[PDB]
Amino acid sequence: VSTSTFQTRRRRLKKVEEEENAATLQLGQEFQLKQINHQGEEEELIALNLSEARLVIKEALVERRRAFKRSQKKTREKELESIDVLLEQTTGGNNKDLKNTMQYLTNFSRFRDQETVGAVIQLLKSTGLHPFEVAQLGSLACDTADEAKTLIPSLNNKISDDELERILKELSNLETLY
Amino acid sequence: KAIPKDQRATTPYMTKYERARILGTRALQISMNAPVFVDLEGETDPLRIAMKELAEKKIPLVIRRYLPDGSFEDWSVEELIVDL
Amino acid sequence: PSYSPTSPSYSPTSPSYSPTSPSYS
Amino acid sequence: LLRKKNIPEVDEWMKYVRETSGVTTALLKDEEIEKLLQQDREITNWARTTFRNEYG
Amino acid sequence: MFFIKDLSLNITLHPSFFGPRMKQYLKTKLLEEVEGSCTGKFGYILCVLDYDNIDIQRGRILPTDGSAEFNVKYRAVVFKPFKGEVVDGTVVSCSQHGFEVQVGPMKVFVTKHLMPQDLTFNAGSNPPSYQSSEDVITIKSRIRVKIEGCISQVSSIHAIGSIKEDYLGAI
Amino acid sequence: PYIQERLKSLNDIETQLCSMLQEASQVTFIFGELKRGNESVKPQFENHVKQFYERLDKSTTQLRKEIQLLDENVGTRALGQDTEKMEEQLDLLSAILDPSKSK
Repeated sequence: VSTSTFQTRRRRLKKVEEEENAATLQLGQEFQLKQINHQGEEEELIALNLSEARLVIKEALVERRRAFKRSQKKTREKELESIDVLLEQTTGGNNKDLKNTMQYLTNFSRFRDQETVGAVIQLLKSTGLHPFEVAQLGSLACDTADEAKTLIPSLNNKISDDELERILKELSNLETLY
Repeated sequence: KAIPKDQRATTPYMTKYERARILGTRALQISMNAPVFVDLEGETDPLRIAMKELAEKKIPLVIRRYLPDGSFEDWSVEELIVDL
Repeated sequence: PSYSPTSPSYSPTSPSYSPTSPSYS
Repeated sequence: LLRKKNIPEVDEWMKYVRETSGVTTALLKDEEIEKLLQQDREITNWARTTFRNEYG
Repeated sequence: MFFIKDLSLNITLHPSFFGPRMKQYLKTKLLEEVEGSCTGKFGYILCVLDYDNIDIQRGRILPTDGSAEFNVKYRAVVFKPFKGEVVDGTVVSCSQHGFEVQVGPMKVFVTKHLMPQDLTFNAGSNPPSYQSSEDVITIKSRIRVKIEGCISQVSSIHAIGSIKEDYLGAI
Repeated sequence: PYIQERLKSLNDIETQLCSMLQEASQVTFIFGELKRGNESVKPQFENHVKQFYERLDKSTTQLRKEIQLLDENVGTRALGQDTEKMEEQLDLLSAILDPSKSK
């Protein structure tokens, strides 16, 4: 038995179209902008820049360790060892995917502190740009507004070159000095 | 859609079929080394174990009673009258 | 996103920052 | 309040400190000299560089 | 990229577990089944969020059998790669055919041909590297790749990617 | 045991560290006089100064060395029941001998 979603659509006999997934912002049916949470409320897609993601997972495993000990009653290279220890505590251990993920995240995160990831998240989610771009803008370090618009091609006409270049400056300024 | 307990209208008594199926199911589970919710007073046959569990209403099963429209009323074996 | 809300404390009862000497005409 | 710059009771141990130095009203020529002398102290501090080589 | 997705998994619990540590075993079995998992529909289901509030709901009875079935509604962090996505990663393997790049849970492979012409394979090195006029790409090097396409393969997703286009390659 | 020697070598390295402190403390007060322009003890300043460096370098080698030794010692290779069981007798027997004749 495998996992299901909040997307209920009834594909009766009519198999296909399964139209390709590209950054023409045409992601899956599953990674659509209009999502639905377990409380039925229509809620927007949640995309994470690897740092926003690093923090989320760390937070979740930290809180899990709490309940695991409760139910039992009756510097980056330094973060890697610290995280690899938390994984030994909460995770199934067979889950090697999370181990690599956490290592990659620790080594590639642009913003260390939660405070930092807070401003990143503000500055960006005010552009009206779709969660995918807003994440790739947070996770890909670009200098020219062309570097950005080339790598994130979906952006193309969505933002001024200057407006994007102004953002790229105040993004570089937020980067935690590793 | 699932009928609320306060609005249930099916028999408060267990049907012959329900009882036969509960006894069948428990006996099957008991036989597949499932945990037994009663003191086996020397018992070894899983049906006689099932009978005993139902006799003391220590069977943790629920009957989902479907109505012709598709809706249903859930009834606990603990709550169903066994006049059979 | 530094923390969440911003910590009030606003104060006019503090030590003091103003002196006084040109009172005389 | 919100537009005011001052110093607190603070300015006072700032005086305790200022008066703790060896100076105050003797002017420019003698003062420039003290600067060269403090610089000589920093140069004698380089001596720390020499001794650090020894720690080796 | 890297999403937070609301998901639900049906678990069929045997009667012997109808004790007080039921929710505890359900939340556990959920994590065993879902965490680590890699699907095509959702990608890599990495970490289940908010353990303390996993909604177990009421478990129905599968009539002839004893067991109860619950639809454990949860929320988790997923990684679903796409074609056109530009990703940063570390080289892992390197051969006369190209080089694999580790991007979080998954490996993205770069063909000798999906790189510029100047970058050429050097077998005569420990470990084997790719050499440009200016650059050197080997086992530890960090690279920015453009995903050309993905293949949903069992318990993983693998992809092909280029470093030929502008603003790509070594970092 | 003869390790009590190695134990005392480290407890002395401990006193060496409390000297790193004691010495550099003078370095503190003496550089106090020095930037005060009074070049009075500038040679003495240099002395206790290379001395704080010296004490901690000796401590640094000495405890670093001690750690090397412990690793070397590590590389090198109920007790209640045993002696007690027998020895029972030895004391009571010897004492029963003592009350029977003496002096």
